Amino acid sequence: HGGGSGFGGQLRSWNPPSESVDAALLPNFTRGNARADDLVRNNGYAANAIQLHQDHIVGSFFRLSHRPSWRYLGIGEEEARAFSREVEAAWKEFAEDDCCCIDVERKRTFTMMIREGVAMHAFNGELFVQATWDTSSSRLFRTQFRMVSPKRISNPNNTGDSRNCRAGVQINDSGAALGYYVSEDGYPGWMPQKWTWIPRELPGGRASFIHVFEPVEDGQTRGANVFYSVMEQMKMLDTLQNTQLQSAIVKAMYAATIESELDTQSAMDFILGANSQEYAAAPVRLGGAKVPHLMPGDSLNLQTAQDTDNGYSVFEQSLLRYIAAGLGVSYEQLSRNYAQMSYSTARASANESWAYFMGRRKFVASRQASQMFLCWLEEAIVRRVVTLPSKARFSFQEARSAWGNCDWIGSGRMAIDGLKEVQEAVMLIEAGLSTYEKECAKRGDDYQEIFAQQVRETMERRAAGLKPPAWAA
Amino acid sequence: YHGGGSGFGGQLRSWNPPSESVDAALLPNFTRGNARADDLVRNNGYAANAIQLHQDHIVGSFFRLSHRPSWRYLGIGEEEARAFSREVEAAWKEFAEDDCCCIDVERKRTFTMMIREGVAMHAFNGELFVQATWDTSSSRLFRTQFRMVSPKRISNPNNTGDSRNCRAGVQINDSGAALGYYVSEDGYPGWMPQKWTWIPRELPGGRASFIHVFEPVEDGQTRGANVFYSVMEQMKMLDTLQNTQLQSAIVKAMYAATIESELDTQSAMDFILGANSQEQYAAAPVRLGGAKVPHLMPGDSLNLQTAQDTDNGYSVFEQSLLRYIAAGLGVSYEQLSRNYAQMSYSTARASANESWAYFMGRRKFVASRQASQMFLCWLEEAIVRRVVTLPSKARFSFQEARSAWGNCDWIGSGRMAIDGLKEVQEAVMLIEAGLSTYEKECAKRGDDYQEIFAQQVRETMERRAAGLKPPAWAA
Amino acid sequence: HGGGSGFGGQLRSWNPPSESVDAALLPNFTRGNARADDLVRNNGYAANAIQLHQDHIVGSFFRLSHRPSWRYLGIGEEEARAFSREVEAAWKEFAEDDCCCIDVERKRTFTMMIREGVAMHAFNGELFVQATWDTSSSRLFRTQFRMVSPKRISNPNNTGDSRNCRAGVQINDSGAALGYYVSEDGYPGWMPQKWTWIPRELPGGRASFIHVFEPVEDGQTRGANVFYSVMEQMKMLDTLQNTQLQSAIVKAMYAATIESELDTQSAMDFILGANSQEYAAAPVRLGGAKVPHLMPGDSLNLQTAQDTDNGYSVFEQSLLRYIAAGLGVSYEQLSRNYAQMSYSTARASANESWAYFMGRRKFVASRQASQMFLCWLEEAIVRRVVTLPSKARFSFQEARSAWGNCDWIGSGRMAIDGLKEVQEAVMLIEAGLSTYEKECAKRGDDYQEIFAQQVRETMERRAAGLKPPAWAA
Amino acid sequence: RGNARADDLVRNNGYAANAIQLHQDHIVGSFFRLSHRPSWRYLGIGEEEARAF
Amino acid sequence: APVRLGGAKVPHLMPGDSLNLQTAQDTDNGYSVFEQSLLRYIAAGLGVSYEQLS
Amino acid sequence: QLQSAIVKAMYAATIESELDTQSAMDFILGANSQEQYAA
Repeated sequence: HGGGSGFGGQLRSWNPPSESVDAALLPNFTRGNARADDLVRNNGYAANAIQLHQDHIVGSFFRLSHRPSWRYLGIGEEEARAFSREVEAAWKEFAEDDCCCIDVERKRTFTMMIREGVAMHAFNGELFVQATWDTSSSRLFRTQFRMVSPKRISNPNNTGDSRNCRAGVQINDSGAALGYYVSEDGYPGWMPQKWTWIPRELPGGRASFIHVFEPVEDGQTRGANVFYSVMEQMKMLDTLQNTQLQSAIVKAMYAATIESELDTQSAMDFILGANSQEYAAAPVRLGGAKVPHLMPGDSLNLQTAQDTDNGYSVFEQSLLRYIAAGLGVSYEQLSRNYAQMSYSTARASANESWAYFMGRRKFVASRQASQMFLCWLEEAIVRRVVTLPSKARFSFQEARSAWGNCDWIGSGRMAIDGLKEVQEAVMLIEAGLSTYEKECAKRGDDYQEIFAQQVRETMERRAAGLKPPAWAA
Repeated sequence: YHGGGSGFGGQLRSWNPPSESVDAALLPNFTRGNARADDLVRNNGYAANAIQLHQDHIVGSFFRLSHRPSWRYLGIGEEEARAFSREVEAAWKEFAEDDCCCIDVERKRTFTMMIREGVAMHAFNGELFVQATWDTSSSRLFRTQFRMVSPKRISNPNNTGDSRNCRAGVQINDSGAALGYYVSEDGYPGWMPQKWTWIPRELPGGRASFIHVFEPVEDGQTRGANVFYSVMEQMKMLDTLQNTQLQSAIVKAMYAATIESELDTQSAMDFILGANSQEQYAAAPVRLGGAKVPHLMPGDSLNLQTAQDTDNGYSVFEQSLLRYIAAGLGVSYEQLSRNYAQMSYSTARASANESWAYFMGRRKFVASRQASQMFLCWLEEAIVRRVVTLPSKARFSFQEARSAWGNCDWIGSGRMAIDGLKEVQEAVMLIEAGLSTYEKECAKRGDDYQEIFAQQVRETMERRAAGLKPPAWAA
Repeated sequence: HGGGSGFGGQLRSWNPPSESVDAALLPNFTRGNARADDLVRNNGYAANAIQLHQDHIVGSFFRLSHRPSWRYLGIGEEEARAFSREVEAAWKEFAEDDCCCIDVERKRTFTMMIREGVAMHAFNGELFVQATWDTSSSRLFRTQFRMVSPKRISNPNNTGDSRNCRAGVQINDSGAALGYYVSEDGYPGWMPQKWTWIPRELPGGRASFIHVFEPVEDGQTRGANVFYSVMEQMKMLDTLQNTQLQSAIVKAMYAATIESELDTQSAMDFILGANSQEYAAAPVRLGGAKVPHLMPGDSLNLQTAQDTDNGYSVFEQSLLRYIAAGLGVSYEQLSRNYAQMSYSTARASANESWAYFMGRRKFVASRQASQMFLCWLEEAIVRRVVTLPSKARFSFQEARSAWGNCDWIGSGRMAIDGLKEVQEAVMLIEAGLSTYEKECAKRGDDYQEIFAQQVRETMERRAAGLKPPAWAA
Repeated sequence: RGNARADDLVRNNGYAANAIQLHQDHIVGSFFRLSHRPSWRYLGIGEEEARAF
Repeated sequence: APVRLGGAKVPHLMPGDSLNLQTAQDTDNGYSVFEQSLLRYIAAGLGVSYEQLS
Repeated sequence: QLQSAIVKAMYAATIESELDTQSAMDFILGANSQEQYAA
């Protein structure tokens, strides 16, 4: 019933023309992305939200744990874990290279690559990273990952969209992507722009161009930035903030008035002190109380003005509540307002935001990181850097997902209190419901080097002969 | 009774709802309702947030699978049962979360986010369609693939009328059970006309080519309805209140003052405000210095209006409307509104408890059903390919015992802690008092017990090898 | 004294007739059901109430526990236990069949059967389940169930109600039902409908039709939806909500008024900025303060509007309190406001609502489920899929209830605190005041398979050799 | 007429219907179990026989 | 004449006409406190506790 | 009481012009642009 006409007419003329999400996105995709860029780069709340996304979804570090499927290939866990630690060491050496040689621009590190990718997916709808093979043999690995902004992927020569060519994305009959038309920069605008078609998949099976996003319904080719639901409200809120600030300026910049048929200069001289005795009308020295002697006919009135904020703070309250609902981050995080909050309420809000951020990490950062991991692993294996066991039933290409199966550990949820958190972890270990690996992962560490470091610490302490720690015999 | 007829002194005399079946009250403008719901979710913070928590709570980040075949019904020794179960679980784990992204034809989704998409689709349109396709290419070990189909693609071919057994592009028998569907090819851009294709619901071999999942309310309903239907108009008018009140605050805070001179504008601003000194209409900008007391003569006056409060009860009215909206959507009010203030511990527990109960119901009846459907579809291809060794002495083959063989359950992200220490204390008391098993506790935390036991054994072995310390599971 | 006229006349003209509730219900039965459908489909509170009914009466699952009357039939305990175990296994296999072919519509499962029936009885007054024997023998059981809406049960050809034929229900002299006049699908309305007479009881003793509703007094044939005492109030609350929303819209929309004798175009040109240099009148750019120079005879009256919720929220509060009293659910559950809340108070309110929910589950969900179970069990017996003991004193037909005596376990009472409840249950079952069966049932589980699972878990742990759990020797 | 007014109130008033609802749900609740305790001492019958009966 | 309740309505009363919404008056202007005192007196007379009676 | 509220917050605003209803509502509220009483 509610979809037809509404109560008493009401929404008699609200008829959205039901369409596929591509039909609603592509015609204004560039304008929406530009508006999102403007909002993120010129609004405090948007910048704070993007910063929160980067620092919570990923955080300071993005550690890797490689878990190849030994049981699928029947390979013994001993050699499997040996190979796993070998590739872990090699990837650790490659990832944190201070030369920033993992990217062609030589301006970022792998963790910063992940953070930039997730931020780009958030405030633009998706991300694109291409893999290149430089000819410099001085490096062990010749694979470089170069990110490209979604603005740089569009229809060549601004050609109109077709069935198989939408937004410069080559799509087959089934809807899968095959190639992308990417343009170089246009700065400065004097030089013309050209386009290059990059196949999504290189013929040998090694991915060359990885495009990451999540859809809302079938046939979608480009994602939608999260700001779409709240961009209008955010811009109007910014306008309200600026206008209210200017109005307070004005109402506070007219303190009093003097009415007199006398000359203005004489009026200032005989009322507001003045210094005409010695362009700008008259400066007035700031001194004592200076009671004047206004004459029958003239008067001096002190403007009482108006309260600078007549509830506009509550309007911010509601508006950033709506916006925080829009981006899914907790309101108190977005607005940095933590008033009238108890322990349970803050814990609940943090819980919801943490759940959302883990969802984003699994479905944005984890996928991109895994893609680059497989791309690097292909080169590492083919370059004889790491040797696969001879027992391997399947070659690397056939079981590429199984061979390079891995997970990623970001910055853990560091607690509101911690002592309760640490007590929970301790008694969880005592009860046996959880293992050490999950505890370290939740705290953001990996248990294997934790055990190695504890062994080092105990042997060092025994050598120095002070006291065995709480792990002995 | 007395309320049925006319009401209290006339009252609702004109309110005579036209009682028909659900289809007759939904099919006429079903497309318009779906369009309105889609527009609401696309361009409204609250609706997008609501579907966001739907996805994030109904299934969470992961959707683990456990396969519990009914060996007693199959009359098969439990040892072969668990062996085959772990084999199929390993195969399915490899196939599902593979980075090849060849589970889906579009090569852009994974299994868990496919379930998320299905849950959201069933949320803001009341339905979900998954087409299972047998790929011809032999390059892949598993030729099965799943493509999500939007309900907008499901409609009566050529936009004709609806017969007794042909409703909204769905073919039904006399009993009302669906036999097939009419899926329209996507029509972007709006130039080339669409064409329709018949997809039989079940393959002749019993395979489920098409899977339609929705929560019907009363029999004969071939098409579900979105949850938003109860509160669409209220959401839209709340949005209009947002925009209108915001513009009103804009304009009321705009005009700070008014000057009431009978002179020309230029001289008026020069003598009352300032400006002028032009280099060489837009009037004249005024430098924002300080103080700036003007002088007046009779006939002139400078009036600066006080405007009005920007939140003259707006926040609390919005609170009530959002309360009603959340009641309609079935999620807790604070979750939708991000309004956790003034709330004690017990009340927070109660509200979260209600919302979580609703979410688990939704997951059991929506996500689990679709996931089990695709799992059975994949298991058919897996077993017919002899990649998994069926037990030798099975009383029934796979075809006739499809549900029995593929009896499975799904574990999403668990109810994540509100207190931290208290729920783990609860679990400890349970498994020491013998009122529960490790399976239930691990599931409540989104884990399975078997691999946890394996990992604990591995950690014990590793610590013993390193000679560090035996953990709290020894001998 | 109270019933005659009242103080000072007062109710001098309130003389409701005295008749059987059938005489007060049947004449407007269809209109009442129509109003109930309207409210449940368009009012958010009604939908929330129905959802609460669904997920609290039954919840997410409906487990079976078949306890036959072994002592009454004089059967051995062990044989009866084994028979119960096998029929339970068979029924559990049949109920959650992923074929969805438990019902003819192939659209829902047994838990969905119960949910749909409970909701239908809630917002329509009753529920009808039509049992059917299928001809195709491809499956073990040939029994399916349509869930016929009460809207489809009516007098054939809309004939007037007789003594023995009311609302399409055939009633004997004693008042017991004998058959029902079901109607086919009426969509679309072009094709005329026809009515089929279904006997309530099949000659052999199989329940062809199941009509479930709790009566209110003698001779009732159709139930009454719970909205009857409340629906007018809910509809008018909806109207108040919409009207207040529109009024707030209007009051906020008109911000200022321009008062001048000028030409109106020049009026906005000289006052509200305007863009006359470029009929939608004239748009106004949004910028700074924009102080104007209204001439003598002009004004820029800023409307102060009015508070948008001048007590509407508390009036709401009262109305939803009345409504929640009407449908028996807790006010906080229905209205989703949980403020000024204490632990004991929340416990009390949830306690009352839970008592109501267990009552409704026993008298609606449990009855329909039991009839379902007996209908399936008759076919199960006659198909020899389960064998009756030879000791059986009575045939299945004579002792149908005794053989099929069973109870059902819905979603457990999941508590506000739980930990206190957990300690309570622990010291119950160590104090001997209860038993594991009732505790696990209250938590929503069954004790037999939980014991089997604990045995399996300890066997697995012993095999892996980590540690014996807290159930050994 | 008094009874008719009572039914009118109980059928078309939220508070009255609610009150009847709690009457039913609290006075009797969900179940009404029986416990038969025959007066064996007055009957002069064996306690074991009384319990068996 | 019946009037449909169909949302906000703005009329155009000509000069000489006026529609005025009568503000009415509080429905419990201290009546609850008078009840407080009165049933306190009643409970005192009856011998039962006030909170039980009222 | 409820019914009172229905009409207490349903008239909202009034116009005190001396033109015809059509012209007054056009110049003070909006409307017009009719495709072809009900005001």
